[PDB]
Order: sequence, then C-alpha cells, then structure tokens
Amino acid sequence: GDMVTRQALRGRETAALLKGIFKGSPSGVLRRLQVYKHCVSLVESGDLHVGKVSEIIGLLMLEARQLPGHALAELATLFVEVIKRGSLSNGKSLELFSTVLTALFKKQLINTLCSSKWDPQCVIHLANMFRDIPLSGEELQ
Repeated sequence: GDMVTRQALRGRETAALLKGIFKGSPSGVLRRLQVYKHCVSLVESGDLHVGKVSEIIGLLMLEARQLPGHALAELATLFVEVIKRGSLSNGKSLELFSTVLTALFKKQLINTLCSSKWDPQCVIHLANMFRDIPLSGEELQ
C-alpha cells in the first residue's frame, strides 16, 4: 500500500491500483482496508485536485458494496476516530462515510457518535453527512 501511495502523486495510476485492489479482492480484506484507510488519509491531506479526489471517492463508494461486514465496521471505526481527531477538511470523507453507512450495530454506531463532542468549523460537514444518511426518531432528537 505504501508503494501505491507513493506512486499516486500524479493520480493517473490510482485506478490501476484499484485493479490491484481487485487482485487483492479475488489477506485480501486486510490489504483492501489498509488501502482504503491510506486513501482516506491522502484525501484528508487535500493535495490532490478536486476532480481526482471526486473520482477516487466515487470509485471507493462503488467498490465498498462488495466488501464484507468486518472491513466495513473497521472502516467505520477508523472514520469515527478521524472525526474525533478533527483532521477533516473536505466533504469527500463525509460522502464516503455516508455510503458506508448506507451499506450498513448501526444504532450503536450512531449512539456512540451522538455521545461524542463535535469539532467546531466541521458542524456543517456533519450536518451534510447526516442529511446524506437519515437517522432514527430517537437519535435525531
């Protein structure tokens, strides 16, 4: 994954890396999860252009449907940890988290999110994510 991260400076080969992820998919789950976490970190860096980040997020959302429950839960926990760290400055991570939540312990996940303290200057992005995936009657209150 580190080599792919180094090679994805231009952003042209990242799609080929996704094919490599497919080569991982058909050991595979852990490599895919690590690649997803590193891609989330790279998008959080913000160095990549808007179009490349949008295409990468779309491809990741499309590919996340086939992933198993354990990898999805691990990615959700990592996203919650990143939100607690408050190092997010783009809505692409919010869209990815919304897609992961839509794929679907979900009630416990949103309850734990509710118990947490929000980071100022990211409340609008949290609201964007919440309208992306609606909550229940009691959690929304």
